[PDB]
Amino acid sequence: REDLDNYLNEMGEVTADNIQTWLSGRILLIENAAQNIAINPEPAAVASLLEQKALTSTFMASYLGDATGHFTIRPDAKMPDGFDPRVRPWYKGAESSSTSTLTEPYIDAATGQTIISIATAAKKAGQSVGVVGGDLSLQTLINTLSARDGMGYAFLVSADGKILVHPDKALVMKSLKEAYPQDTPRISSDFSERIVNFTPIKGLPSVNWYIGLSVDKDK
Ligand SMILES: CC(C)[C@H](N)C(=O)O
Ligand SMILES: [Cl-]
Ligand code: NA
Repeated sequence: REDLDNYLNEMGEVTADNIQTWLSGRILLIENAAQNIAINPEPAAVASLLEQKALTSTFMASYLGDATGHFTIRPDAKMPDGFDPRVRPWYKGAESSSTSTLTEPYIDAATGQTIISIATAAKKAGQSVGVVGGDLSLQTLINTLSARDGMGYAFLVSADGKILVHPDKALVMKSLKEAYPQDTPRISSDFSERIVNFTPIKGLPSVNWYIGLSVDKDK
């Protein structure tokens, strides 16, 4: 059973790695967008950047919000009345960070679907010209996880125990206590008890997140 715990520790690391790497490609595009927007933040120039295929193919949309509440999104969408970019999680998140950040799941203003955002402040000579973001669907994150690995299921949880991505969408943004109340596994311990183990995801900007592996205790 030390042998099981090896395998779960080592699958946990291969999944924590494959996912850190999948995200960091995405993070770099958003950072490049913010860097590019900062070159020339005229709205025509911003729009041209957010329209390019590397962005429109990678994300559901990408956008710029600023402190006077200017907003550009591609693909373009009618936003609900008294939408304000500055109250959105991606904005507040990037505004309270000196690097790029990832949101926890929230409700898209654009599609009304459950999404996460990668966001970063666009800075020209120290000064801020706004916050750039890119949206990934909860289903996209469920798919990437399911594609990227053993003998049970992988899920994504914050250090505070908030379930972020779970193939059981009913559990998304439940805590571990609220999701597993009978016997509540702690992220404090490498292993729990259906044996669940937590690997920290190494080298994400701003966030302390884990891969949970959940298995039926067998094979
Ligand atoms: C639409 C976009 C700006 C972002 N997903 C939001 O919900 O605020
Ligand atoms: Cl526009
Ligand atoms: Na590598």
